[PDB]
Amino acid sequence: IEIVVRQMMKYVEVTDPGDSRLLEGQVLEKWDVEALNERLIAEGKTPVAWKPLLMGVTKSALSTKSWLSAASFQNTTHVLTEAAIAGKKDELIGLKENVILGRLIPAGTGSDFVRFTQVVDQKTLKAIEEARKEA
Amino acid sequence: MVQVDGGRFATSDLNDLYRRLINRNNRLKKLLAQGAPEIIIRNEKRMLQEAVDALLDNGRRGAPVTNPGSDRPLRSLTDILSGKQGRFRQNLLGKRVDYSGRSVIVVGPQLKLHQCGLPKRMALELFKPFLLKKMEEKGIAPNVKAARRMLERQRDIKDEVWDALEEVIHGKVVLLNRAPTLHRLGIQAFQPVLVEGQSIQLHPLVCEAFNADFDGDQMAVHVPLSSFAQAEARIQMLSAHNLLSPASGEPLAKPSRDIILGL
Amino acid sequence: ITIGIDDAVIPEEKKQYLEEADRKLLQIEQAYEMGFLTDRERYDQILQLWTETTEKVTQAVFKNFEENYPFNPLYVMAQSGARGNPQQIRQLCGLRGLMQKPSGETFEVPVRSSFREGLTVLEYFISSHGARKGGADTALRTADSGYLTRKLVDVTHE
Amino acid sequence: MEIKRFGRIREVIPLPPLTEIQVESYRRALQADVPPEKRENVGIQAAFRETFPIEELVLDFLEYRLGEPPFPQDECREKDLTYQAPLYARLQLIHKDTGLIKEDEVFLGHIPLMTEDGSFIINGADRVIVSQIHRSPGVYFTPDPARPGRYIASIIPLPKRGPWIDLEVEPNGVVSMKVNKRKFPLVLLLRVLGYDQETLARELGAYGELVQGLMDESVFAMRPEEALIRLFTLLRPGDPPKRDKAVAYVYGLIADPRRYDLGEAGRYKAEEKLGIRLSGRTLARFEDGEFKDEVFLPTLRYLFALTAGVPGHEVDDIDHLGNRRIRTVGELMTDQFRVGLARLARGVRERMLMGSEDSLTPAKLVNSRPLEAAIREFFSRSQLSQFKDETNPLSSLRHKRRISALGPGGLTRERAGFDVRDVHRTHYGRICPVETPEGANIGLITSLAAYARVDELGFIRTPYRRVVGGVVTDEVVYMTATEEDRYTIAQANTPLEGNRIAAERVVARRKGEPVIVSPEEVEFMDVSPKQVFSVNTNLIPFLEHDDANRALMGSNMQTQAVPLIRAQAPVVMTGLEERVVRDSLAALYAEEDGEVAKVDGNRIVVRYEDGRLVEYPLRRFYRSNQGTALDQRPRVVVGQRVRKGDLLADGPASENGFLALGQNVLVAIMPFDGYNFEDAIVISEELLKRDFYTSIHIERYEIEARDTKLGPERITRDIPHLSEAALRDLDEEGVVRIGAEVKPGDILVGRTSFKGESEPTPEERLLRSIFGEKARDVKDTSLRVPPGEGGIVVRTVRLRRGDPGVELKPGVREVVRVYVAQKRKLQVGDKLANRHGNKGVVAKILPVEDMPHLPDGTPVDVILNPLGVPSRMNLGQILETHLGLAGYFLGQRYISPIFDGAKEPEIKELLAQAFEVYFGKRKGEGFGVDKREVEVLRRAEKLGLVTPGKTPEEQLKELFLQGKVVLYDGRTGEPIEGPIVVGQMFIMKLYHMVEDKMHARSTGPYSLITQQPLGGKAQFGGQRFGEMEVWALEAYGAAHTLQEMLTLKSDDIEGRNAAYEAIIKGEDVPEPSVPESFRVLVKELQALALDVQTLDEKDNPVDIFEGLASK
Amino acid sequence: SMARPVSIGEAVGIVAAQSIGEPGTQLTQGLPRVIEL
Amino acid sequence: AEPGIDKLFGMVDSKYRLTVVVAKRAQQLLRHGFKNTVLEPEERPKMQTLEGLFDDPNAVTWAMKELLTGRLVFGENLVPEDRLQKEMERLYPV
Amino acid sequence: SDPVRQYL
Amino acid sequence: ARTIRIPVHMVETINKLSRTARQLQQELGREPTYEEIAEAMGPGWDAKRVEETLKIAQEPVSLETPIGDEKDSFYGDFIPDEHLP
Amino acid sequence: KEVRKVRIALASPEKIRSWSYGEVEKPETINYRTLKPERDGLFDERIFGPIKDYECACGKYKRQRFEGKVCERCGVEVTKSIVRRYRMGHIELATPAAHIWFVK
DNA sequence: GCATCAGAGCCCTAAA
DNA sequence: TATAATGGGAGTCTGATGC
RNA sequence: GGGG
Ligand SMILES: [Mg+2]
Ligand SMILES: [Zn+2]
Repeated sequence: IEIVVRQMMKYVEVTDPGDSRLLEGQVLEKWDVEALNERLIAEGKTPVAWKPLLMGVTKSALSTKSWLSAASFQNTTHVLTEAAIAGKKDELIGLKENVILGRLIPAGTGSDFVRFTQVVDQKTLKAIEEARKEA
Repeated sequence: MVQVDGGRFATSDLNDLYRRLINRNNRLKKLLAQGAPEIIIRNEKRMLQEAVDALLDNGRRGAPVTNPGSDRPLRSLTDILSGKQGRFRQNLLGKRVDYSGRSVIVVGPQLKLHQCGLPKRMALELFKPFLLKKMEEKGIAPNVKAARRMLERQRDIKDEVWDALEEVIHGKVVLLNRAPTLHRLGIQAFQPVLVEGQSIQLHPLVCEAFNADFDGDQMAVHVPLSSFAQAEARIQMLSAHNLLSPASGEPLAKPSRDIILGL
Repeated sequence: ITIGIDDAVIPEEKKQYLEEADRKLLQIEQAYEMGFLTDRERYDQILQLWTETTEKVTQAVFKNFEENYPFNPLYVMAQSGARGNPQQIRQLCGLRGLMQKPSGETFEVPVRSSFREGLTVLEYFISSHGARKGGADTALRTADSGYLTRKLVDVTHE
Repeated sequence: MEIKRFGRIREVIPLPPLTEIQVESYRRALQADVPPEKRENVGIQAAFRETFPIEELVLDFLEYRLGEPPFPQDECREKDLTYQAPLYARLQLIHKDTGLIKEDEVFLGHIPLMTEDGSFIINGADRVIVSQIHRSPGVYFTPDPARPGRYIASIIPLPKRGPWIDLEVEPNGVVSMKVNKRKFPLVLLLRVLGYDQETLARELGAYGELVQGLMDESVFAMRPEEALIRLFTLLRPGDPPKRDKAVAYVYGLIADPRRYDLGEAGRYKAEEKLGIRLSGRTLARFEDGEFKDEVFLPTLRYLFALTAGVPGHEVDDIDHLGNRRIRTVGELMTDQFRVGLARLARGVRERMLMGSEDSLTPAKLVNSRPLEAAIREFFSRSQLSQFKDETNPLSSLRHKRRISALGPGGLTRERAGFDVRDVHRTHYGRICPVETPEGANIGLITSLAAYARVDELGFIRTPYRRVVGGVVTDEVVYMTATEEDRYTIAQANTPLEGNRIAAERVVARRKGEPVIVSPEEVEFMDVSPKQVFSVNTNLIPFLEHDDANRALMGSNMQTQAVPLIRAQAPVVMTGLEERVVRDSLAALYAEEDGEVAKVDGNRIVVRYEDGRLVEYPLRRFYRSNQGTALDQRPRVVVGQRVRKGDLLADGPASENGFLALGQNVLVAIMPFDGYNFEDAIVISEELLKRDFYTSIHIERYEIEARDTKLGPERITRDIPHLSEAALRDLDEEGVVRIGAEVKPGDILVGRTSFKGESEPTPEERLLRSIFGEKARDVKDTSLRVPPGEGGIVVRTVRLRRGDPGVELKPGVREVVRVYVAQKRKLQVGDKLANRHGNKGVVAKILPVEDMPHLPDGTPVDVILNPLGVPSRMNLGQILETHLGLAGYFLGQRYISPIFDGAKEPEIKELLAQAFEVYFGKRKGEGFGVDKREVEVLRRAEKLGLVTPGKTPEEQLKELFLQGKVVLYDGRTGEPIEGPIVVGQMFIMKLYHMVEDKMHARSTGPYSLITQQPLGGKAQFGGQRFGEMEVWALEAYGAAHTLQEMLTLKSDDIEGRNAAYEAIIKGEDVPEPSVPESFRVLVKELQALALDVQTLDEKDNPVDIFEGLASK
Repeated sequence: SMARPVSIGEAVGIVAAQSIGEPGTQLTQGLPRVIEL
Repeated sequence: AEPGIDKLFGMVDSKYRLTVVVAKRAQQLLRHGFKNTVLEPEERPKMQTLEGLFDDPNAVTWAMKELLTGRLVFGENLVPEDRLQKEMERLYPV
Repeated sequence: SDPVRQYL
Repeated sequence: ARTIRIPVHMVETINKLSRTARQLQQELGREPTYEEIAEAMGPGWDAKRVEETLKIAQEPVSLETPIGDEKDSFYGDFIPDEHLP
Repeated sequence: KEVRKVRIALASPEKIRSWSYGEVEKPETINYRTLKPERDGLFDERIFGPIKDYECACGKYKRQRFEGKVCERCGVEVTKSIVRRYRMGHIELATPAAHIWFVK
């Protein structure tokens, strides 16, 4: 239940843009505004003032950065018209995006953490090492 | 536009939506060159808009365009993309698959937790490519093409082919699924034990996770093909390696019914 | 382990509890036609009386089993968790109990029979209203639940 | 054997004809057997009278006639024809401008005929028209949910015969009328009717704030003509309010007895509710040039008095079965007929305004295509016209009595809520509370109760016996629900001495509410318990002991019982199993008294008293819709003396005239080594040995040979590159010989088709050159046996073009049909069920020596797990077993009616008599009590089952009276440590059989656009791995298994081709490529003018079409 | 399910939705309250 | 249950890393015809035919068993990927 | 809003 | 009007053939055979030609035509692809 | 190269024309007698590609030695028939029409 | 406030 | 290719969000 | 329309 509730709280609404491009009332992910605000506090400019925002799972799901995720959920035309106007780029972070493309999902054996792991037997590891340990 | 079995033609609704558009565009070009009054050109122009509208999203604005003598709205580009039947939720987030089958499930008390009863006739189809290679390696047939010809007629199937199939499935697992797949244990991996007979045999302990009875439930079988898929099934998805609920952490595969009763 | 009809054991206490419920019920009726209690109050008191009589007969069913028949099949299956629960066993050996009207409000008259004794066509029909309402509720719920799950999956998948 | 019947209830009337809801409805609609002048205005007749005369010339309707069917029923089924009669109508053309009269009888096409049993034959297949429940037309008053003190009056007409009307009283105080979702003040419509302020004040006024609130001065400032024009502008924004145009619109919507039809039932309900009398079925009239009100003012009058609180005004319950009526076959068909007739009328008027206004007869003026199409459309494509359920005779009997709330003029699933699905108190005696579908359709599809009949108005009526004083007469009154609510109705089992009520307190109902009442207060009494339940439910013995949810499953599953070659009637019946067979019409009976002249497998000839020799042919091994065999067997012998109505032949699933849905088997209720687990069932191989649960099934195969642009398909024995071994069982012409065993892959009908420009490739040309053999002109298109099918060829039908009597659809030279039969022995995976809702699949077949057996050596047939009983609460099956035990030794079958049945003492008496036969035999044969019988008795006396301190015979008898016996394990020889319930149970083999369901696919057909595998076993489909299945693989983190599912095992074309090639070569499967359905998505988004770009990390486009789509 | 630290790569969100959704069937506020939340 | 499945989960920080190592190793074995195996003739997984005992064809079984011995080395960024492929095809032909 | 009616 | 366009004169012959059958069926009380129409059409017409003409006049059917009344399953879903190997 | 991203954007009329292999000038589909596609119609092989693999319409060039050639007589490219799934056409409107998604 | 829109569980069978 | 002909016919309930 |  906490994982889900966390996604419900994923977004925030701008109260004051400070020295940024954001607009008052613009809604955005809490992550993106924190990243921006640390670039402002490191540039010495007034940070964006924001307020916590709570949305139900449907609204939250439709607001995700991934338009392949949102358009396959629901409100397909709406999701797709706003994405195309914006020139949106899907970074293929989540699962649905990769499923749609028939890609290898970024979980389980597909996670970048375990994906590149190599196996070699000692009888082959030592063989390769000797030829290269010289000029 | 395809010829079906009977020599009849079957065609997509988009062709009719385009045809309406093309007619109206062509007529509009003609009305312009001939200098029609503004009332006529306007009528044609608004009709052109409606024709474009039906092509892209039919029914969105105004009366849905229908084929004559049917009330069925033609299926426009928007209808194709969206909805339960749309491109996304039908062909993209889910698909029909090869190397799969289904049959009625039956209890198999004698099975070990990692096993299932798999009908031999089902196994011959699901593993058919594997079986052909093996039928060449020993020799039941001169080559792969001849081996397939032998399985086509059921009376041409000799008994050595069944031994060949036993060799093929050695150490491999199959996936069992029972719908609805409510949580991840709606799919589990099992080592198949070939059985005579038309029924899939399910281990008693897994019935709870699948919500299976023997009142006529059926299950689907899938064959993970690659070494990677087979490894995933045997390690991550094997019934015996998932004994505890991912939800509560409590035992999922546990005594019930007769087992509890006897003890 | 088997189940025969004699394995659903009507406790002797049932006849008594029914006698207790009827003398109690008559006293509440006197307070209506004599104007001591309202129509709302009379119905509310009847439901309370019969709920408690139901509970009483349940404890009697399980006490009679534990003391005098601890290996009885129904008792064994229910107690071990092999099958059955108290309310189902209560319907076999006890009374069926209060049933619901087509609306949602409960009938004042309960079903006094048990499945072992057998119901009366009128009892059977009265009971049918609730069965159907349960079936329709479940059917309309699996869709609401199903939809819910898809929303949760769509919001957490990444 | 003996048939012992229980029960004290004397049923004053028999069950009505069970298919009468069908037969009587359609006969009434067609009136074919009525001489035209004597036809009442109903059905077809009423439709003609409604459509004619056709005004401009005047075309008038005289009379219709129905011809005889061109082909008999058997012939229609054979040839894929509709069983139907030619319809003709005599019409006279009159010229209003002249005097001319031309008369002719025009052919309107065919109308489908109902067979004797209430079904139809539409294109060769048997169909049923399901009755439809809906809201009765009339005038209703419901409380307004918004304002807890105001009400809405709703005027509802017959479906598609008018708008719904709402009379809400708005917050401003004026009474508003809602029509076609538009609202205005009702006063305006009142003024159009010719009403003046005086009439409304004088008529109503009594209600202080309500009557004055309807009065609006601006509306009165205009004569009835101005108000009519004023209203029309409020309804059609843009149509000029021409006085004749406005009249036309309002007349057609309100006063026209053609565009607005209250029912005949609507007329009665309206007259009865408002206390007025209607001159017709319309809300108003056009009389003496203006409109004269009929309904509107009485409906307004009732609403105000109710809003106040005047005695005699109540709200209407819209789910009450007095306000809900049935639309039967006749009414449904007649509605479509009226529609088709009106379309033809459009054609008449359009043809009477063109091509010379004189040189036209009625025959050229009429095009029957609109009428034929409406009727053909109803029977083929309507939602109420269904493929017959004829798995067994009861299937179709039940099908005809089903009631649907969906279809054209009713609810949807996406649109139906709890109130309609509920069991209403008025369903009592009318609609079965049990028989409904599980799932989304619960409560929408129901079944007519056994004693119910639909009256002429369409309300379901149920019988009751009159009670005068305390004496119960035999006069039975069929009541609607509305009329039933007036009286105090005693229960059917209330004690009687003679004709007198013998109890001081009786159990009765007043308006469905159960009430205890003295015999002085008893107005009527139920005819029988059977009247509360459907026909299927009435077939369940000991129903009073079964929880309703399981009894539901019991009912529905009898519908699914497969006819068995050894089929038997249950040893415990309810007494309805005779009537079901007789009304089903599967069984054959003697017309008059007589003597049996001849008895054959194919026929029975009877010589009656009349002297006439009547020959009854028997339907032998005919294939039903579901492929179960309908086959009739002769039950009499040559020379047998028969009376009127005696049995001649048994139908399917009938034994000596009693319904036989299954077999009677010896069952033991006990766990058995987990083969019993979770409803699985263990059976003895003895069942297959003696051919119990064996059923015949026939599958139909068909193939067409057609003309192609490449040349003719030919059905031939000459098929390229096939050995004579493969062709062995084919005749001279290429058809498999009758009486051959065909197995999957075998050729049924040989056929060749001409090769496309695919005219063999140069690779193939060179190969063919090597073997001296030229590539043939034709390719092998032969029909073969599908995987998992096959049997014995029992019949072949060949229909060519150019043979007498036959012409096929255009282009088709010849059609061959092959009927293949199979004897299906019971096997593992087949599904069994009893009448109480116990159902399970056969998981194990043990050899007879492993089966539990009685001490005297008798092995049991079935082992059912007791764990299925307690949560399910169906104990009737238990009592069924006990009484079944008694009958096994006593050699008897019983009739225990529902709710008036065999009770425990009575069953115990029978059980005692049985023990003497089960045991006394042994003591006389010179054998004493067994050692193991003592051991079990020891354990049983510890269980409180037997009385301690009695002889073994006395204790075994105590156990036998509880229906328990000593049981020996055939494996060990040791006893089961406790006494076990054993007896005879009635169990059916249902239509769900593994042979039909087992399916597997490696590769196969793919879809055109998506390139994904097709679905379903018949297409050799792949399984759907759907959204939720993908989720499971995601939660497991099985990335490569999931990717395989999304690519190589589906629409990745390069991948699926490459993976197959690797497996047959022994290599591992390659890494997948892009799924073709993603490419479809991309191209479909481009068709929507959206640019979808796959990009790399450098944000440069990646071309997934590999150069193919770029110029 | 393993009664031990979760492995990196486990698709936890999906498991969360399945764990919450699966009981939905057997819920008699009730399921409406859950959807409201 | 897979033999010594508990011990295999012991060897890895993440269960999915076990599966990757097993899967890749099984592919190595199939491509090179098992002649790079670290098992000894008595450790070879066997398969009982009608003829009799033969080598277990299932490479994933082999790989898990090989892994249990300890003779396999697993990790990230050990050897350039292509160079490994050439040295193995040199040591164990195809 | 109705294309026939508009043209009329 | 036709997805498969037909020459205007051919549409006229087809329409003529329709009218004729409607006459023939109205006097005969049943559907005419190909031979009865060929007679009614005059010289040049045999039953073979009536049949070939009706084959030509057949309009295609929608791939999206629903099988059943539920929204699931389309006629196009039952059509295998014979082109791609 | 490997796919890391999917961009979606509005399409200019130039680009829609940049996609198109031809203008569909006729509502025709296929010829009623020959059943082959009608020239300039919705199925035309000159626009969307050949019906048969590496074979032009009239059949002057029937095999892969020519791949990329456009037959002078019939005008059809010799390539894989799969391209009839890929190549877009276009219709040149006489007067502009609004895209209903961006309106409604 | 009130209208307009887009949502409303999964797999399978057979009939068209 | 020429009497004249000039305006159409037809039919559930949820919650969220922009006038 | 049936099955889970
Ligand atoms: Mg089940
Ligand atoms: Zn060419």
